[PDB]
Amino acid sequence: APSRNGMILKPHFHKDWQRRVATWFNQPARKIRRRKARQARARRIAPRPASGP
Amino acid sequence: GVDIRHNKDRKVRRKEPKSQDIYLRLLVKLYRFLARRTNSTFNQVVLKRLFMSRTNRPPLSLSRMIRKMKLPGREGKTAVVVGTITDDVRVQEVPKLKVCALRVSSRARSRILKAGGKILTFDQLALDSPKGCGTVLLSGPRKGREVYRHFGKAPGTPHSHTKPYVRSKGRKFERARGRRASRGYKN
Amino acid sequence: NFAELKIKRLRKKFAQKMLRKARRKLIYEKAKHYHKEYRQMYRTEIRMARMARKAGNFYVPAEPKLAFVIRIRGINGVSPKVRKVLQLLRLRQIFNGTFVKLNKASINMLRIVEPYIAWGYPNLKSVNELIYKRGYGKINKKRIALTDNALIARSLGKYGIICMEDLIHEIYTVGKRFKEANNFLWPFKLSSPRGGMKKKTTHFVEGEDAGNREDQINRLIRRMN
Amino acid sequence: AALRPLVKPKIVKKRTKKFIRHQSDRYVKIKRNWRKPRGIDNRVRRRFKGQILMPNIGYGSNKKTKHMLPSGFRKFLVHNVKELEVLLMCNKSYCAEIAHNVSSKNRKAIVERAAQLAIRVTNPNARL
Amino acid sequence: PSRLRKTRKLRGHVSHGHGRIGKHRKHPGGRGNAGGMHHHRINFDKYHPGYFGKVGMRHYHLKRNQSFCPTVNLDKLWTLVSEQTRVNAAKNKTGAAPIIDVVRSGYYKVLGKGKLPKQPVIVKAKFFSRRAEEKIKGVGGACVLVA
Amino acid sequence: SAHLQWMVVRNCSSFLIKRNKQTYSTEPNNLKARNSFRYNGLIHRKTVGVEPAADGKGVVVVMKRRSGQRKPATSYVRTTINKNARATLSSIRHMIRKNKYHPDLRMAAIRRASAILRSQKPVMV
RNA sequence: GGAGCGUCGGGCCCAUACCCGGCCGUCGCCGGCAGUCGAGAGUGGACGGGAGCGGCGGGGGCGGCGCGCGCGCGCGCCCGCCCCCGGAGCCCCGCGGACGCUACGCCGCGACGAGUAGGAGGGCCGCUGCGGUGAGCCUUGAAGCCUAGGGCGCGGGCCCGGG
RNA sequence: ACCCACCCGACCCGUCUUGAAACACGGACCAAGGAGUCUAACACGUGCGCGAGUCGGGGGCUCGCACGAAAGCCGCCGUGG
RNA sequence: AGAGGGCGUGAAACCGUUAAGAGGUAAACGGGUGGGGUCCGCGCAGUCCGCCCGGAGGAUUCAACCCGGCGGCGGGUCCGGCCGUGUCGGCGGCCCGGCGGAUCUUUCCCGCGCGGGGGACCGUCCCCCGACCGGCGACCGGCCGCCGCCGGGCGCAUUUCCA
Ligand SMILES: [Mg+2]
Ligand SMILES: [Mg+2]
Ligand SMILES: [Mg+2]
Ligand SMILES: [Mg+2]
Ligand SMILES: [Mg+2]
Ligand SMILES: [Mg+2]
Ligand SMILES: [Mg+2]
Ligand SMILES: [Mg+2]
Ligand SMILES: [Mg+2]
Ligand SMILES: [Mg+2]
Ligand SMILES: [Mg+2]
Ligand SMILES: [Mg+2]
Ligand SMILES: [Mg+2]
Ligand SMILES: [Mg+2]
Ligand SMILES: [Mg+2]
Ligand SMILES: [Mg+2]
Ligand SMILES: [Mg+2]
Ligand SMILES: [Mg+2]
Ligand SMILES: [Mg+2]
Ligand SMILES: [Mg+2]
Ligand SMILES: [Mg+2]
Ligand SMILES: [Mg+2]
Ligand SMILES: [Mg+2]
Ligand SMILES: [Mg+2]
Repeated sequence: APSRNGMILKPHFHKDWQRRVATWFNQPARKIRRRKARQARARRIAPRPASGP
Repeated sequence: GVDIRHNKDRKVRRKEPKSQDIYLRLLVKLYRFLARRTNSTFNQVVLKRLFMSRTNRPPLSLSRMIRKMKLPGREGKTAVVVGTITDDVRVQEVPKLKVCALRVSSRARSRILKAGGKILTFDQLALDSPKGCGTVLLSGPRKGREVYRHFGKAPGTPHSHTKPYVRSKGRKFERARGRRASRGYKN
Repeated sequence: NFAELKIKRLRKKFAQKMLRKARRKLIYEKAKHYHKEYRQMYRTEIRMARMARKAGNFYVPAEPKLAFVIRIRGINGVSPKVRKVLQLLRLRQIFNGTFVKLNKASINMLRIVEPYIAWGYPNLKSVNELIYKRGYGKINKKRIALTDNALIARSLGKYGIICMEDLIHEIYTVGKRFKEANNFLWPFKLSSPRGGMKKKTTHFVEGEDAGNREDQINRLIRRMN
Repeated sequence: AALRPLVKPKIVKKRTKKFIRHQSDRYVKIKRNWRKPRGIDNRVRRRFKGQILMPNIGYGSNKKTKHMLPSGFRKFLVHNVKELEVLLMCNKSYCAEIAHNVSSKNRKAIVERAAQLAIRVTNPNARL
Repeated sequence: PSRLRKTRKLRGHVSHGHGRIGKHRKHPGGRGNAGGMHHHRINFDKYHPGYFGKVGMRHYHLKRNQSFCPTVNLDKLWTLVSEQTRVNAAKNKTGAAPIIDVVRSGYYKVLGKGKLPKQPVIVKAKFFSRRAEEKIKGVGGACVLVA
Repeated sequence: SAHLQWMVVRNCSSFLIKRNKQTYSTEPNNLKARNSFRYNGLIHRKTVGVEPAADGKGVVVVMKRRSGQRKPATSYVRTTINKNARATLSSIRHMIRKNKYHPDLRMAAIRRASAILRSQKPVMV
């Protein structure tokens, strides 16, 4: 029951969202994995530019 | 039994600043002493406006400071603001100033020190004029916040100009029944 | 330099002492003049009555301009208009007393709050007990005892009332400073009447203690003070 | 002779009995520690005649004699010898209190150091 | 900090700050924004006017790329260009008249709010306001279109 | 300066001691051991401290030098007074009086000095 | 010959009610204190000339704008000094200025103190874990538990003594 | 503070209620567990930084991660809100 | 084993025994006391001392005052030098300084109308002596006043400890 001058809100939490929460605790380890893969690619192509063509 | 209405026996004014910042507390101590010793009301107003909150001391703009200090009679005068001095980029020329404030932004400070003015703090203002002689005490726009556009008389009501709390403005979120004479009624 | 400052300090102390003795002599002579005026009034009322009785006449005395009002019923179960008039007359507790000057508005206010008060016309010795024994003034909104004439001389120095005798003379012979004197006087916190009340709930005519005690208020003042 | 305080006031106490909790006489699970009654119909809450009394602010002891021992001192809990020089300028009004967890080996050192510094200990003859 | 929340000061209080007569039930007036035309009608009239009804046309595939038109006023016009450009002004016996490229700064339409200082300009913008053009030609500048 | 670091130190110092309603302060050169702005020797430009001697006989008096801040090794100077105790009280009194060296600590340092004097003697029978 | 009824007179009994006094807390004081003479408050002092027991020739007003605990006081000899408080020695020290000052502290007056549903504030009340801190405590005895012991706090609870 | 004796007071706590000691309901006693939490959207008030600007989201560069999946930085310091 | 094979500590409800008290208005509670117990703090008088002063018993040294050395505080014409800020002078560093610019020059160079490096211009940060205002708690070396410490001269009406 809305009362005494708030916003007329529409929250999208009517589905089963707690089963589908995507927590992002992976992402600093994912930055480490992307860094290691990028350094491995740069060591693979040794005279070539590391970014690409 | 005595019939005192005890609803308003406790005055709800500020006695001390709610913040825990030690430079502001030292300025508060110095203006406490100046308020309960000096006979001037300037130190009391400075202490009362050092008591207030951040949304209660509004930022004062540089062009309004130029406007209020180019009034006649206040030559050789200083401008004491108990909030912050913010720069306006839409003013071109700036004269010599003597500005006392809690905090001046970097662009306004560079503009005043390039124009040749002086920027004092409150301890330097107390060392210069302890009774507050040669001062004009200014304050920024109090009703200038967006929060006051939603206050006062309620919307959905005739002769009211209150901004309603809308999550996103547009065509189909409002301006229908309650705002159109075609859809039932307008106000 | 130092001897000059010493002689200057002794001169200032002598100036304060001489001015204090002059104000003391002022208070003494004004109290003597008030004694003379009181004896004059008490003589001339009997003179008027005797010269009225000498012929076939009658001296109707004046309705006295000053009354003393005591709230005799407490705060529980009070009408709104009656409570408003009692808090305008500064009767907030049971057994409070105030000096009230008499006019049409005052008589009508007292007659519409008759059943909760006992009011009468007091006497000079009644004013003397109520001001010397119960002397409480309102200085900086504080109920401060009147242990010195300097308090009245600081509070009402711009009204001509600078001592206890000036205050008693204004209250008894109501003049142009009765409003300031009555606003200075805190409403008197009197004790319970020693010897018991006759009846609180009914009027003094029908055997009670409420209403108009226009001459018999002095015995109740002696019992409550 | 013993260690005398600086001034010896007459310690007056408005109430020396304990504010026990309601129905702690009846029930064992109800401790003696005070809990305020908050019921709609409670004798103790609405203060009927001849019952247990509620702890109000009116039972407050005098500020000159608050937290004061019957000897005339105020307690200060002391763990070691270094904490005894804290009360070096307060021995006429404050007294040392050796903690429970302090061993009997250094308790004698604390007692003799307080005897050298003229500081009263309320429990010197405990362990030995 | 649950140390400073309200549920610590309500230990011992029975109804926990939610009333003894009317208890804190689960959903007394419906879930969410329930009852638009009914039993919340006074709230939805005196605090959200225009909430019910259709108005205006419908533009189905709308995109902000076509309607992106950022606006700058003449009161903040010398802010987009560095300060030495207006230091080196009213000099050189020429009428130097610097160029202010507005699309380079990031705006498309130049509006006419505010006072403009007396210095000729060449304002290059995609769109202009009529009042802005009147202020620029009154100072002595020139409005140049660009696409 | 001094009031600034007092506003820092006044509640979150390591030498502060609560526990049973008295707030003391246990740093060196804090005579009377109060957590006050008068009785704090770490902060101020001028500092008087009174301590017992390490040998057991005499009283050492610690004077802050003023000749260098940011240098705690040479910030203080220590002297040792072992005399007939009237000259001890008079010497410390002259130290704090004639040198104009913060006279608020004067009589309290006399108190602490003569209490150390009564400490360094056989107390019982 | 009421301990009944009706009209009454003295004395007497007490409630958390009223008066006075003691204590606690709340609120108010343009509250006082970073250090001074000052209580109806209506000044101090260099600096040039004449020089003086004379001094401002103002309301039976009953009084403040003014007088006799000195203003030329005293000493050396008509003239000069009329001196500093490392100390005039004083109810006030304009010479630095606490025992009283965790200024988020201390202190001084005045009024008030009921309470459900509810709201706010302070907890040096209590539990658990963490970052700092106590040259912290401890097998010369930690936590826990019992106690007909000593206590403190209005209270939540806490500190010791014994096993 | 343990027990007993006397005088006066004194009906059993919580709840629904206009009204509870109730012939209204729950309740033998004791120990442990036990009930206003977390995310998002807002609104208002407060604390802080900057100020017609503000924020770095996301990503990238440095340390091999004890402390770390911390911290620091960015012609990305503004794509974007 | 006062840890004895479901055994670390072993609470409450409940039960048994011992000791004490009591008992016909069910038990229990609040206020005020009284009595009896278990323990605590004294005490063969606890009158507790902390200063100053007088007297009769004692006593080692030193203070009062000078000499030599060391350390500290305060400061003058600011004594001389560093240091330090506000202005003026050499626009001197500007190339024997980097950065940034939406101010010009492609009078230039390189990689091919563009990008970078040059050249002036502006803004931001520095070098040398001299003056004034605050010498500013950012430092010294001399000089003066004062204080403290060490070693001697200081023989006893001074000086300090026990009773
Ligand atoms: Mg890529
Ligand atoms: Mg109330
Ligand atoms: Mg209220
Ligand atoms: Mg009634
Ligand atoms: Mg009820
Ligand atoms: Mg409640
Ligand atoms: Mg409920
Ligand atoms: Mg609620
Ligand atoms: Mg409800
Ligand atoms: Mg119901
Ligand atoms: Mg109800
Ligand atoms: Mg019913
Ligand atoms: Mg009930
Ligand atoms: Mg029934
Ligand atoms: Mg039911
Ligand atoms: Mg049942
Ligand atoms: Mg539990
Ligand atoms: Mg809301
Ligand atoms: Mg906010
Ligand atoms: Mg958006
Ligand atoms: Mg075992
Ligand atoms: Mg085990
Ligand atoms: Mg084990
Ligand atoms: Mg076992």
